[PDB]
Amino acid sequence: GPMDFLRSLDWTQVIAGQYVSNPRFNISDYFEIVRQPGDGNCFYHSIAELTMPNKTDHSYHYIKRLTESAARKYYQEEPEARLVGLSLEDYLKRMLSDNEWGSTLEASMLAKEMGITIIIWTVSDEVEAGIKFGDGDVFTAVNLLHSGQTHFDALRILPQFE
Amino acid sequence: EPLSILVRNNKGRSSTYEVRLTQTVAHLKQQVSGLEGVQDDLFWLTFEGKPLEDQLPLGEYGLKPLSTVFMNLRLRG
Ligand SMILES: [Zn+2]
Ligand SMILES: [Zn+2]
Ligand SMILES: [Zn+2]
Ligand SMILES: [Zn+2]
Ligand SMILES: [Zn+2]
Ligand SMILES: [Zn+2]
Ligand SMILES: [Zn+2]
Ligand SMILES: [Zn+2]
Ligand SMILES: [Zn+2]
Ligand SMILES: [Zn+2]
Ligand SMILES: [Zn+2]
Ligand SMILES: [Zn+2]
Repeated sequence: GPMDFLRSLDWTQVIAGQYVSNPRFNISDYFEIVRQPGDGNCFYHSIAELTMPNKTDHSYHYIKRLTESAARKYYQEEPEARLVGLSLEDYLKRMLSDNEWGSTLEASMLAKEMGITIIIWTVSDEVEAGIKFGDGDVFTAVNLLHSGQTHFDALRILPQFE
Repeated sequence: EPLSILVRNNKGRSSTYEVRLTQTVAHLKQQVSGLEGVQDDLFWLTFEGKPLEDQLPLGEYGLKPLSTVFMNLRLRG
């Protein structure tokens, strides 16, 4: 059909609740890029942008608080926790520090804690992969753009696609 | 006895690796790190929906010739 590409994304299971896709498209053909501050909190700024209506400049602190709560429940069982290599207490001290980069590990934990679905699109703006945490689809997902290997922005589906 | 398996990267490209079932997951990660040019603490592996644990031998997971393992990126920013 016309204009319904996003309705047919194919997600392959990685583990229960995490999926990957490899659609071929340019991000800006389907999404508005909502640019976030370049500081080290950009991951949490991006989540806040898409989950907290009429937010404030540093609404991301609430998301980091939710990350703490999530980590206390889930960190020891996250496969990416093993890559970080820290005890829960040392992880929390690092994670809660100003400007400490967020990641797929916090996305995984926040999807559980908040009940949301998060998709990180990694990229030109030519998509290489989407990685999805949670079982929802792209239309109610928190869509993030990961670019330059080191930066997050928020994405919003363009109106003509719904 | 040596066998070939496949490891699929983020872009969806599979590459072939010669392994032994006695070697560890960690050592397979070192081979994948060399081929893909990504540090071994920036990805983790799965097979058939199960995370692969670094210290365990590959044979604990029932890999067979040309089994596909996923290389799952850790993305930070
Ligand atoms: Zn169509
Ligand atoms: Zn489909
Ligand atoms: Zn498909
Ligand atoms: Zn294109
Ligand atoms: Zn940006
Ligand atoms: Zn900021
Ligand atoms: Zn806004
Ligand atoms: Zn914010
Ligand atoms: Zn400590
Ligand atoms: Zn080794
Ligand atoms: Zn070797
Ligand atoms: Zn190493």
